[PDB]
Amino acid sequence: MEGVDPAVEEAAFVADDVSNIIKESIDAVLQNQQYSEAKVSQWTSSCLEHCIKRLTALNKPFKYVVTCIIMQKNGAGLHTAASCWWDSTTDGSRTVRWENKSMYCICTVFGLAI
Amino acid sequence: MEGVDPAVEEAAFVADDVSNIIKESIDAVLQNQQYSEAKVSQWTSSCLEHCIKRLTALNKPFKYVVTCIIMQKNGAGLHTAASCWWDSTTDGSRTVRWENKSMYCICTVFGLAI
Repeated sequence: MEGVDPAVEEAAFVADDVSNIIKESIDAVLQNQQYSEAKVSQWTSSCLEHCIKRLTALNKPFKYVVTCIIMQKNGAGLHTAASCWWDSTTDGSRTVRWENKSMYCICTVFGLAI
Repeated sequence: MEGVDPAVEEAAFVADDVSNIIKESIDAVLQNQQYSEAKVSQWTSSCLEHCIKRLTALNKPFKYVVTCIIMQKNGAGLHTAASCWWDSTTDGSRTVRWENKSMYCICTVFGLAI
């Protein structure tokens, strides 16, 4: 009763504004062409440019970061770590996990308040 | 003519001040105890706290971020992506890759100029 695994297991709860841009971008940055390993990483890189470029067009918020991590297969181990200093202004961090069949792609948009 | 693989293949070229703190921290955050899978990720998390806490003691620079990614084994696939908005003040990004025998641990310190 599955067949396909499309955004079946999304992560975090990003705002509507950023959630749509980032996701719509993956939809295009990943569906634009066929599954290419050379693109398996470049994909998300283009999304980052297609996420940042869009956020600038919308200009809201102002200061925002766009990072993502590619999860090759399911058996592969992936773990990131990050401890930031003090900065209430630059606080957002909204991660999302995209999935299709097996390969997973996580992308987090950091909505920093100026 | 190898035997061991300790920081054999370091990444980037972080400043002396941050390079020592971060590395000295891994040395402790990873050598403090025995190799534990439960700690394989918590390790770098403690380093992040032992990196951030130190940077505060040194208070230089001021605004700094501390993130890291764990590379389980060598066959496992790991890829991160991040596109940030405009901000010349918050620009540093210095990554380092630690290695011992097989498991790799990357940690990047973001030295932001206030």
